[PDB]
Amino acid sequence: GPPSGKTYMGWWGHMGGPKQKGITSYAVSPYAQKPLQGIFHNAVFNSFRRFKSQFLYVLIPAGIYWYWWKNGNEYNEFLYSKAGREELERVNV
Amino acid sequence: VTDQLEDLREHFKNTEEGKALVHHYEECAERVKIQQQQPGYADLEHKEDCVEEFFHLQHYLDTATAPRLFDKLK
Amino acid sequence: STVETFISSMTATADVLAMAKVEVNLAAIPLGKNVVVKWQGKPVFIRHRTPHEIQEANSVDMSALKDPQTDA
Amino acid sequence: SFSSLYKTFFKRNAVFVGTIFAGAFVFQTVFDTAITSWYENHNKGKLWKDVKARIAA
Amino acid sequence: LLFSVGLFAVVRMAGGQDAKTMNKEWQLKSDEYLKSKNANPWGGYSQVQSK
Amino acid sequence: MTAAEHGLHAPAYAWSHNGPFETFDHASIRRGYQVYREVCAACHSLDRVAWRTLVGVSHTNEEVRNMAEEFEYDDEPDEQGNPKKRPGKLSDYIPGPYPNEQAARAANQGALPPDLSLIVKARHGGCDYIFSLLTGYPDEPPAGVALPPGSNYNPYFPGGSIAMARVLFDDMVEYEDGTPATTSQMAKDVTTFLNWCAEPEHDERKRLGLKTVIILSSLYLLSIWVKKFKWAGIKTRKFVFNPPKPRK
Amino acid sequence: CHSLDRVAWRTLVGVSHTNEEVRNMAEEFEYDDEPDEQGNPKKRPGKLSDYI
Ligand SMILES: CCCCCCCCCCCCCCCCCC(=O)O[C@@H](COC(=O)CCCCCCCCCCCCCCC)COP(=O)(O)OC[C@H](O)CO
Ligand code: HEM
Repeated sequence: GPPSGKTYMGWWGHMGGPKQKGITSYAVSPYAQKPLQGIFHNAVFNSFRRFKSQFLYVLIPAGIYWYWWKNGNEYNEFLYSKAGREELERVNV
Repeated sequence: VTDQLEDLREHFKNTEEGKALVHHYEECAERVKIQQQQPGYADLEHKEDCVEEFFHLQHYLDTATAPRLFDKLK
Repeated sequence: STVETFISSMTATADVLAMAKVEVNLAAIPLGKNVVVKWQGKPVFIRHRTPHEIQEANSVDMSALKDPQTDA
Repeated sequence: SFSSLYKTFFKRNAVFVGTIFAGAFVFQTVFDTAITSWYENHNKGKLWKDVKARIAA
Repeated sequence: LLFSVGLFAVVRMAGGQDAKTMNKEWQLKSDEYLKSKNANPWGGYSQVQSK
Repeated sequence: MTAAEHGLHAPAYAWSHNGPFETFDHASIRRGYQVYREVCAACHSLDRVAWRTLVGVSHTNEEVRNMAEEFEYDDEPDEQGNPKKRPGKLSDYIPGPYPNEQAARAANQGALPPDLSLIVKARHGGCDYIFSLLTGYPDEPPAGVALPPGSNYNPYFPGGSIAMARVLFDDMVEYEDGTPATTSQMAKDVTTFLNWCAEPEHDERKRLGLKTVIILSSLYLLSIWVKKFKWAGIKTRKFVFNPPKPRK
Repeated sequence: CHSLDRVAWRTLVGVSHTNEEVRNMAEEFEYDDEPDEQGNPKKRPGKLSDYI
């Protein structure tokens, strides 16, 4: 089996990442834990915090495009109502 | 007795007549079609009408209250 | 040659290469109604144009049309 | 409360598959029967079971 | 609270049907009869309770 | 677009067959069949469904066979090749006065009658759409609109004119009760029957759907618990960094 | 006495009969084809798409 192409990541033992020393992990079995120890605190506090964090980039474009669509809808409704015989002829020229 | 939907229409339009505000459009349609209904020239096909949007809004408003009184005896 | 033979096998056969013919009577069509008849894979309009509509058809400005085409 | 009587039942593997599948079959059968019964008794008159007596004289 | 609502539901299911009259249409007829004449206080608001 | 022919949306009525935990009120489908067959017989076709689904939900065992015996279905020719006439079967399709389609367009004084087997889903809206179309049309067109001679009006339906003969007069249905002779009852009957014909599986579909949503909800909660369980040992592991001694 | 009613008519052109006779005597057999508006059956002899 010929070796494959040169790639940064590979198989176990040769991740290719920088050699590191001084890192210590501390795991513990899921059997000796409460599997839902903090579900409520997460789903309330962390969810609200993430929503507040993302509340500065999402709603503005939605609102501006909603205003654009609504203004177009109002223009369309007003054009074909008591103005189609005098205003609609001077817009289709 | 042999009148269910029409009776509901009657009662609902009576309630509307208690605050009658759309029949001014009925009378403006009457004056439009009593004053502007005699084009003797045959090259006209765009008679203006203050009825279509009037009728649409009237039926929509009165029928918005219609889906009630489920006395549909079977 | 093989690709051409396969394509010619895939393409239209003998029976589809025959065009159908149909006749529509113009006596029963109403003046203010539209009649659409299918011909050989696609429909065909049959409308009794009013005399007023003929004038509108033949009095269309050419500058407003990208393709110059008259009614006649 | 988990005595040795219940502890012993958590060691068989070769035979546990067949009995667990049979238990699943029994559970699905009883669940289907219960759901059918509840759909039956949640709607009376509309269903076709009692229209036979309704049309009966 | 969950035990309360669950036990109430199961005991109600075990109770069984015990009302051959007073359906929705019965209440509709009664309310129409009461709120059709005799100086109705603005037609009343006697909506049917539930199933 | 322009609301004149776009069609104003009908309000969402309340039916017996619009809900999550419901069935067809097929105590009235036995009545919807009569209301359809008494008036709509020589008007439309509906020829898409068979009679094997008309037993057990609208008729029990015998009247279907009476109807089969009532009509002739143009049997196979005999050994002489001559045509004959035979009673119908219980696995045939609902017939129609027109041979196949020819007698329809000749008598309608206009267009063709659409197949009612799918009109319930053939238009936007749905169950209430046909009710609004058959109820909301007045007996007189709006002021200033002169319809073509011989055409009626309907404001709800986009188009403002149809070849429909307004055969909806009451007082001539009277099955065995006082229910008929008012437009609402027959309108509800016809719309429920048309919905059933367009979808003769509503009860079974809803039962299977209830079972499926129950089992998938249980499985979804189960997967939630197990994922939160066996990821507990990896979502809590902590790292501590001690700088190494300064010697390469 | 036997059928041979399995082939179309466009295959007999240019093999034994040229074009004139097969299409000319394509007007010697009725076929009970499409009717008129009233539905009365119309018999006109068939064309290239007609089989044997
Ligand atoms: C009024 C609606 C009622 C719906 C009832 C059915 C659904 C019940 C759901 C569980 C009860 C609600 C508990 C409160 C909300 C929990 C939300 C949450 O974040 O909790 C866990 C959510 O558990 C999941 O894994 C949820 C997977 C979400 C899948 C993608 C999002 C879809 C929408 C989810 C909500 C709606 C689900 C039902 C939609 C019909 C934690 O996330 P995680 O397990 O991925 O861990 C991440 C981290 O540790 C945070 O602590
Ligand atoms: C007996 C009562 C009738 C009922 C319940 C009924 C029902 C319907 C329905 C639902 C439609 C289509 C509506 C839609 O667009 O979704 C329709 C269309 C039509 N019906 Fe009826 N109909 C009846 C009577 C008749 C009669 C007597 C005729 C005449 C013989 C007729 C001829 C037509 C035609 C020609 C159309 C199509 C109109 C078009 O293409 O513009 N109908 N009918």
